[PDB]
Amino acid sequence: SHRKFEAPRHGSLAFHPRKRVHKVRATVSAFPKDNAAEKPHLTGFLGFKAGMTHVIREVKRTNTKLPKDGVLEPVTIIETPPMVVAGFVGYKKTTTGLKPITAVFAEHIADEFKRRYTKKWYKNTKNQFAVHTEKYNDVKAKSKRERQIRLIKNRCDVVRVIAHTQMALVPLKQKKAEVMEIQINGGSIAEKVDFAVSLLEKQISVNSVFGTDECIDVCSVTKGHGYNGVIKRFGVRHLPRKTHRGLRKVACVGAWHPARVSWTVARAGQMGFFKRTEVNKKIYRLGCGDLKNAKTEFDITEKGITPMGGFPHYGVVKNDFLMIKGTVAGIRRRVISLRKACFPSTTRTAQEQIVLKFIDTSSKYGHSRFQTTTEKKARMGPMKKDL
Amino acid sequence: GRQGNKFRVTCGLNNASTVNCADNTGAKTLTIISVKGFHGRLNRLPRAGCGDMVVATCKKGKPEYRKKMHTAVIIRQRRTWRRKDGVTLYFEDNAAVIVNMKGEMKGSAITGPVSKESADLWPKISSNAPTIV
Amino acid sequence: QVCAFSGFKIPVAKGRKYVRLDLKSFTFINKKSLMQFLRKTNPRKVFWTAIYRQLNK
RNA sequence: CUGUUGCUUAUAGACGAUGGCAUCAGAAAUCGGUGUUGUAAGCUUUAGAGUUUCUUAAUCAAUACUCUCGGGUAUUGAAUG
RNA sequence: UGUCGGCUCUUCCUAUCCAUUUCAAGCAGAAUUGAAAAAAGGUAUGAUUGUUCACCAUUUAAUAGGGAACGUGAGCUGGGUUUAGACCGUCGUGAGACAGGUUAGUUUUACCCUACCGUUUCGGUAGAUUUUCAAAGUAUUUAGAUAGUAGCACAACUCAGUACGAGAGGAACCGUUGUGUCACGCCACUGGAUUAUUCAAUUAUUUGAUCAAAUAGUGUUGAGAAUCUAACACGUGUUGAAAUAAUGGCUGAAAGCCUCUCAAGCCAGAAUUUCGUCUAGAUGAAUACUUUGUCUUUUUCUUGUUACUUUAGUACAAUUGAAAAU
RNA sequence: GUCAUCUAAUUAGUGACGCGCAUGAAUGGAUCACCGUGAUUCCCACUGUCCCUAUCUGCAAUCUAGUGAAACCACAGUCAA
RNA sequence: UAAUAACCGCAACAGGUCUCCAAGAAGCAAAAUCUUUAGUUAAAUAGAAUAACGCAGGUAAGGGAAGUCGGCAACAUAGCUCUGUAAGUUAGCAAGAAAGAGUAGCUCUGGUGAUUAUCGAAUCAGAACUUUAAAGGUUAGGGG
Repeated sequence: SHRKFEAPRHGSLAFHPRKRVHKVRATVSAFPKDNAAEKPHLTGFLGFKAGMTHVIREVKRTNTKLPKDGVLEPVTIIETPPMVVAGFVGYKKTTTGLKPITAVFAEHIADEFKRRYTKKWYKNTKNQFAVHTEKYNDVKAKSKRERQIRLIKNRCDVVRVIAHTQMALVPLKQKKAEVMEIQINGGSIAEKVDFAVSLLEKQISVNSVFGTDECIDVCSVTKGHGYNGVIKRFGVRHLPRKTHRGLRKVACVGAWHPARVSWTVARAGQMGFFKRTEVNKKIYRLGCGDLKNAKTEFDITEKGITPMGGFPHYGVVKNDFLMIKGTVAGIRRRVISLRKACFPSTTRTAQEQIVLKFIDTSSKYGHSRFQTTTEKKARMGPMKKDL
Repeated sequence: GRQGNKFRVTCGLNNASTVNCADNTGAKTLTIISVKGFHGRLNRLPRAGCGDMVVATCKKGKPEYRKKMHTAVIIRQRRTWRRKDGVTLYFEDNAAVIVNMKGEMKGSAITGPVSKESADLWPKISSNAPTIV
Repeated sequence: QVCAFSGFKIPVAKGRKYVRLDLKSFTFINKKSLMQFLRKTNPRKVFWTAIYRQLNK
């Protein structure tokens, strides 16, 4: 017999199975389609989420009935200290997908990058890249490296730079760096390797990769929840109060004749540490150099992007950062893999300029009132602890 | 009858919800039956917000208005809703005024304030509205 | 914007607005003040209120 | 090399697992920032309706004045040192 | 083999209700009617009835028809039916009968295998010797056979009171702006829970009185940070390329003409298919260090692996294997 | 059943009509004030029943040390035709 | 012993089994709640973590039965004082009908007696002042 009333299915089968990831960093599964008629450039970066604030933004769009005083939007803060390029790898197109050919590495490698090749550093001999460094300048090794450079220009089609972060510039307790392969979309492979070689040991800032008012994609791992029920995992309807043996479950888990529970039936399990990619994310403020502060043309007070009392559970932001309109997948301190848009958006809202009127740096705990701690002391005046 | 678009107003008025009639057309209270333009979903009750046209009935009023189905417009509600400019506001009571499909108001007076959302959506309400909030 | 009960300077994108039937609307800074306003509490008798700090000292 | 183990370990978690650090490890207070509540205990304002008791001193007295934007709490899943 | 219906949930069929692409009308417009591709998406709220059914009042782009042991009771309910009490009507001399009506009537067990959902442990993939090399061990960066797949719909402005039509009436293409739902998230702003028995107050009992507490299995009330959360807050899925179904065409024979082809060869054309994007993912690849350099087995040490140790044994560089296309 | 009425909407309720399959007079007929953990309908108030679910506490469930059964069991255990 | 271990139920079984003596607070109350004399801290094992689904107790924005066979379950009223109370009726009732107002703390005033000024009882009424405006910690009728 057919179901009495038709309703949409609960949950999405585009994400089944729901297996939690193993590594916190989320590897981007694609890159923007290469164009050979442009200057080679990096197509991604890597930043750590710090928190969220809200900014009053003046609308520049036309033919919209939004208020003139400025709409209210939420913005995520992604602190992105400069990353150090420590090598580059070429790829070849074979009948089984991309096949890495070689990996030419720099002469000097930071201890942060060395920590990635061990599991108990404090017991290790810490001899990673020891032979590669002490024998770097030999004639045999120099000739070998020139062969690796020449091999890529002849039998490769994709170049990626093995760039890593610097844990010394963030409040995270992790010391080992995070390694990301960033593709070089641009001219021919001959000038891609030339660009790649010039970048060895040279730090790259976020402003070099992403521009202003740029729509990007974010890939990260969502917030963990552990074992969860059917109601939270799939949003099914709770049962009536009279029900025996419990209320929060799916009553019928299949018909008779198939004699097997279908993969499409909502079931309890793990919700949480899942990898998700979100597209068409706008950049509001490129916090590099002049724009590293939290001031605007309308509101000219000098204040840092970090709210009073620091970001909750994160700390104080002092490096470069990005302002991302909306929400990104993951809690504070989560590693975020930024990337240039694969399908750029041609909508009028995507090309619209961003003019910030106000940025909220008030405390994120409780019902705060003031913006800066100096102006808190100004309004409240002299307390009695300090006479 | 409505002019222009409306933004997101969290519809706080359900089916079978009694609202006052700020209009002077001999009707005191109206209980919502349906909502014009509502898109059905299984087990969901029709929802009405500020500036939403509804089909209601009069269970208290004059004989020519009682026990009949009318076409009211929600002008204020007790549900808190947020404007795009970051303003959070809510009135003291739920009220409506009887209109028709063309939008012309049946009565000629409105008691109390009228929300901006219903004022710009229906020009005839704005003219009779004392103050627009 | 200034809070109706506490008299504090309301930060942007914060607080709630209450619209009465007498065509008078008040915007508050938090539910702490709004609840006391609905109880007809006198801000001149509430010590932490900005209004109280003007009448005295 | 790897695993056990330790931080009554976390961005994780039914248990495994997973992520971080392991002597420059870690933890602890204390201090400053940041929050919550609303002015602590002691003595003073004859605050103070009034009744006592000298005799026109006192006593008792809800509540209220100064010290007091006070006192108390604050990671425990907050943030410096 | 637990015997109706309802609730919850998934999936399948097309003999399609809507949205998409088309052809025909006794199709001027608008509204319609008949038919083809197409089952990827959607298909509602209530009064009465146990009802399936039915009949009404709305809303909607539409409120289509069915299957899965007349899907679904170790998933629920027990309203109906269908034991045992009792009442009425008819029938029977009587006990008693009634697809006649009424009222009250215990709904047991998963800790087993498998299926499904998540989650660990161990084992591992054969042709390779330019030492600037090859293989094993550990760790990182990547790769993607396969499997799933996600975005839809409506409204407002302009087109435009225009085309069309005598008038009445009366659209559409591009573009722009929102809304609803589904999916994925998220804690800034607003709301909710609150044993930080946080701060404050307070009823009763006990601390000789004050302070400070305890008891009333969280005494109660007001405010209430953190954490979680919203159907109640807010972000993203406006996204590109090719080839197609129905159909309309191009050239063009058969059949000197004609014809879109029950012919060869092409084009345009869908909510379509495949790339591109997202999630899980096998054999894998690259680099770093430890090694080893003809080869193996049985023991044996370790949490475990590799190198490693002893007694052997075995071979020792030098004619094999490519036109492509038709 | 037909007519009123209750509702936006009434196989429900109430009130009427009666050749009533098959009512009817101590197999008692009609009539209810008071009473009822009796059956039915409609109003006001209130609310997580519901729109639509969120969150808190205790006890378990999870893991571990000691202790430690039972129903059931031809052999067993992946699907399509 | 006379019972949450000596009795009957297969047992150290939350079931059942006849009686005597009986403090303080508060209140109308042998009510709920707390304590004194007496008894006991063990009465089928604990520790760690603080997942889903449960059993027991809760709260909630806007709406308010739209859920459902059915207001099932929960919410709501609740003590005392004064005013006031309908149709119907067996004239007794309905009736605590329905509906409205008051209630706290501190300082006072007056009334209700015995013996010839003192002695004693809680009860009722009244007035200023103050506050977080007062039955509601527990107990405690939903109405038509």
